[PDB]
Amino acid sequence: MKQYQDLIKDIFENGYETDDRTGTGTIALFGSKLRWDLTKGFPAVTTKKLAWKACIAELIWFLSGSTNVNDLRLIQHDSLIQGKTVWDENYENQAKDLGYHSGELGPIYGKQWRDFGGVDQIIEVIDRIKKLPNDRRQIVSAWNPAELKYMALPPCHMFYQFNVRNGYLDLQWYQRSVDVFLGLPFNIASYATLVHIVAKMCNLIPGDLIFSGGNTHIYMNHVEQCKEILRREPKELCELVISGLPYKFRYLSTKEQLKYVLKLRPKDFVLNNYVSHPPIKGKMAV
Amino acid sequence: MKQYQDLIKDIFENGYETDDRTGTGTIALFGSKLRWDLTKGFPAVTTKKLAWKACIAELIWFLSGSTNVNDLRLIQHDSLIQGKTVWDENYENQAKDLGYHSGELGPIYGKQWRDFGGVDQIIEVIDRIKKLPNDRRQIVSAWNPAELKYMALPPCHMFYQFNVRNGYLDLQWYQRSVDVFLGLPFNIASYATLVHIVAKMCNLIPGDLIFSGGNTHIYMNHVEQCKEILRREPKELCELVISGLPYKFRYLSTKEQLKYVLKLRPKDFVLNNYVSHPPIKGKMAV
Repeated sequence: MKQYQDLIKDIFENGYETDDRTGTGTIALFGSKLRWDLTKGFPAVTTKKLAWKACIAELIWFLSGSTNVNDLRLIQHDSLIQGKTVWDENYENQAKDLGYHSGELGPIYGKQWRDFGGVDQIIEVIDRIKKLPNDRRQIVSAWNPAELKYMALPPCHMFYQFNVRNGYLDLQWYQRSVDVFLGLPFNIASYATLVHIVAKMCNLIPGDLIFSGGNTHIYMNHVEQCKEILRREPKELCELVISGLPYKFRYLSTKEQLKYVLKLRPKDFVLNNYVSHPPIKGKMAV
Repeated sequence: MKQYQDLIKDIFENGYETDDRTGTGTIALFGSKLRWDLTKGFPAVTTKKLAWKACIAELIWFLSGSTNVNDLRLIQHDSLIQGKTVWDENYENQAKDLGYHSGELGPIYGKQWRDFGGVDQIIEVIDRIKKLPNDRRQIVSAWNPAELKYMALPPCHMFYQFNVRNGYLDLQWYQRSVDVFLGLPFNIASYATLVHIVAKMCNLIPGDLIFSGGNTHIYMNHVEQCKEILRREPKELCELVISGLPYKFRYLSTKEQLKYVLKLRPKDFVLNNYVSHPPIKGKMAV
């Protein structure tokens, strides 16, 4: 892949080394977009052994309409209790700070996918693709103005449009704020897998992946370690294979196709002779 | 300005000369973005005497929370009855086809700006800018999944993010489908004027204008007349001045600032020594 290396550099010349909300300093640029051909490989850029298994588990949970953290524990960890997870120290303060207890995050992404005002928008957006493919309204908004008030973290990824080529499916997200250092990697992968799963239901060839950015930012946290991801040429990229889904699958009714989807825990998604790179550390919670 | 001339050409090489919904053929590309510096002039690209007065009147109406067509007639035409308008042959079939009568379009843009689920999102997004400026959540979604069902035309322009520079205001829209031939011009202008009006309330310098595209398309309707807009160098661009707003204005409470805004009919917005070009004809209804 090529275009990720570029963006990072172009945020440098951006100009605005600026103050922000829970201030310190950031160098950041408002207004980015990139495009990926999944045809020419699976774009999920490694380095740091990407905790991808927990990225795969958040996406499935998201697709289940859940909002209780222990459910996510069950998908990742086959255990409702043992095992940290990506929303834990996020529930333990922002969500518990609203009054919630042992489980709820509030009307988070999953619920707005499966229930925005009673519109089950996952199940029915896979029908427009199945049925009016070259339609343009095949969108799933997650920002619910009227329910922002009850959520732990209002969605950073809030919107997306699908486009049908002549045999390819394309997805495009809009993200409000991104941490290119340690965010944008987990997000490239989540919708890359979503255009895979939906292309397997619609039996379309996964096509291109486009990303629209709002406040793309790099934090002022001693950038020399992020810097290191410059100048390299990716050569051997990852194959992109899902398992456990029964042969009848692509003919099954949309509502019956997610039923089976949701039965896959993260072992079922795997990559062939995927580029190694080591894992260093250092993180900050979004 | 420069980047508009480019995009048009780059849709040509796109590949997909394709069938669509109310089919014929189109050449179209999914995934565009452009950026405009209003500092270096008012970007509204002329040619065809842009029926800009009706673009200015739709925006104010939008900002009034209305959804009744005659109200728009009042703003443009100072008359609840005499004078065509941009949503007329749109109400006269799509809206009347739902049952509506003499006036309603259904829960159109204006209502989702002023009332999405009871969130009055114009009035309160101008407070975040006034008050937490370097916040990232200062978004106004118009796509309401749960109320698409009652609208004449579900919004083509559905989303937008504002960003505060250090003294500039920036806006970015996402548009589901665009008719670059005869659409995208009326839209460049509508949010260009919206970053003006909101920069005058927030007393910020209008900054950059960015546009995210979904299905950017040119219709297969004998393109040689659109072609003509290639190869020219814009030189003298339009000054961008609003009138009638009382000197106290920039200190007035947000809710009191729109009150005055809405009192301006389209005569109050005007451009200095703005590039002439003639007006030919030919249109198709979106």
